[PDB]
Amino acid sequence: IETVEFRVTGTTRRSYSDFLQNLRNRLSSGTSVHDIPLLPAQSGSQQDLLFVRLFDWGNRPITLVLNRVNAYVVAYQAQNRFYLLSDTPANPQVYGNNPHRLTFTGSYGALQNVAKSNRENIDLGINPLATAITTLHNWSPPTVETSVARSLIVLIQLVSETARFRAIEQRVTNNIIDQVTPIRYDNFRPRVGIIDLQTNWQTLSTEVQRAEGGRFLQPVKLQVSVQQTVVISDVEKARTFCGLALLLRW
Amino acid sequence: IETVEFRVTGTTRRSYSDFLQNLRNRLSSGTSVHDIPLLPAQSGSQQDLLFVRLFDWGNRPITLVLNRVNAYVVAYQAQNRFYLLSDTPANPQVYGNNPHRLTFTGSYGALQNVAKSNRENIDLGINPLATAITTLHNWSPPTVETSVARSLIVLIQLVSETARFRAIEQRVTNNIIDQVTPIRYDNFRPRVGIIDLQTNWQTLSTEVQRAEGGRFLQPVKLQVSVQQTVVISDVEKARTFCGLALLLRWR
Repeated sequence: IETVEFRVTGTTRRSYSDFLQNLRNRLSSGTSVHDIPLLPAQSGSQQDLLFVRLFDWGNRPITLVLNRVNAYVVAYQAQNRFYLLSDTPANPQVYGNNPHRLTFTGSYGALQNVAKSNRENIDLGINPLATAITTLHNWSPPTVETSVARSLIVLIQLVSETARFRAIEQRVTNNIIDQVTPIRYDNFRPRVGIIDLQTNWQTLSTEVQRAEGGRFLQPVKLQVSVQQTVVISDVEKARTFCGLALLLRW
Repeated sequence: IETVEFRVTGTTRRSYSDFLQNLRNRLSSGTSVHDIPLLPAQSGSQQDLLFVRLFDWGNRPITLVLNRVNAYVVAYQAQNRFYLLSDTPANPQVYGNNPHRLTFTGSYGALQNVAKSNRENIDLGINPLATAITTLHNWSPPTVETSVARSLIVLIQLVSETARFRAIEQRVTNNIIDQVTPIRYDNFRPRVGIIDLQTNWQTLSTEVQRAEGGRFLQPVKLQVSVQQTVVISDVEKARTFCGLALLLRWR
């Protein structure tokens, strides 16, 4: 299992983008379809994992565990214990003999319920990222899980979702104000567009792989406002407009 | 004149983005408004200018002259002669004694008329960028101006418009496929959305400067397609969604 590292200290637009590119490279199978990296196939019951070690402002680390098949978070390590989402397959070889099982899955529906907060109302940026790392670093049972789910909402979006979509990466990059010194870090919240993009990752991935002449057999509608939807009908649009950056293998 | 360079050979997402960021840093007045650089006020001096030297696949260069006030092209140099847009004031100290004046301005209306092509129908990417450089490198009057206007449409969008809008930069970097060997360079054509963004740069710039508690006095409607729209109502959305990256100083 490989490890990709990211440190909040000194973060620039460039350093965040370099992190995500390194992450995509190591998540990827090394083959590409329509110029977008293809994630590995799930092979039998074999677990194909990747570590992402993140350091907060005080140089305190946690380690996310990602499934390379879908680029998604399945567990994290904090202070020499692993914490698993409820649906994460057991792996004592990696997680130890007695990791802590959280009571929730990694779906946004579940995370938001446990966090008691919709992700439309959760700030995303480098400061939230650092806070999420610190919160996971310090949390231990028997404390209520609220802040764990909240922190994972932040982390999953700033690691997995930005790896999947350069359009989401760009929102982050647009808020790393590195043309000034000291660097300033602003926040945004995802709205209807980003949320619908996240939900459509599998659909978009499949359509790219099934495309004939680069054209989608089933064009994908994406919300741009509460009232309106645009249609993604080809690989060029998926790559250019959505910044689709990793493909879930179909 | 202060010069910022870019070469197509070996282009990666990182090298293109580094170029644009260095460009923004030199264009900027240094003043920051809601974490977006404010462009300078016009001084009437050479301090207002910036050179952008661009190299094609054979390292043949042309130098764009930008006005720092608006981050826009006013002239270019090719093979030791300057070429001025029709509205660009003469300046022997910068442009030499015998520059050639083109018959059109830099407005998209004028450029598209001369090019005989709307920019919705013009490929953008690293290969178009290289071709535009080569075309300007080799062109001289009295051949017709068609290809000069076409090439300027490409270069203005890939230098000025991407400097102004990180959302446009994103389109470009999403099409630099630098994780394969050899690096591949894909093309896109700007959507109704991209064109409307370009059209609204001054409006967005002004709304950012006049905003109260970050809220726009006049929300800005933008096309995302022919049939669909969004509304930008605050500075954070302008910075985050539009990637507004330089502000035209108001006003």
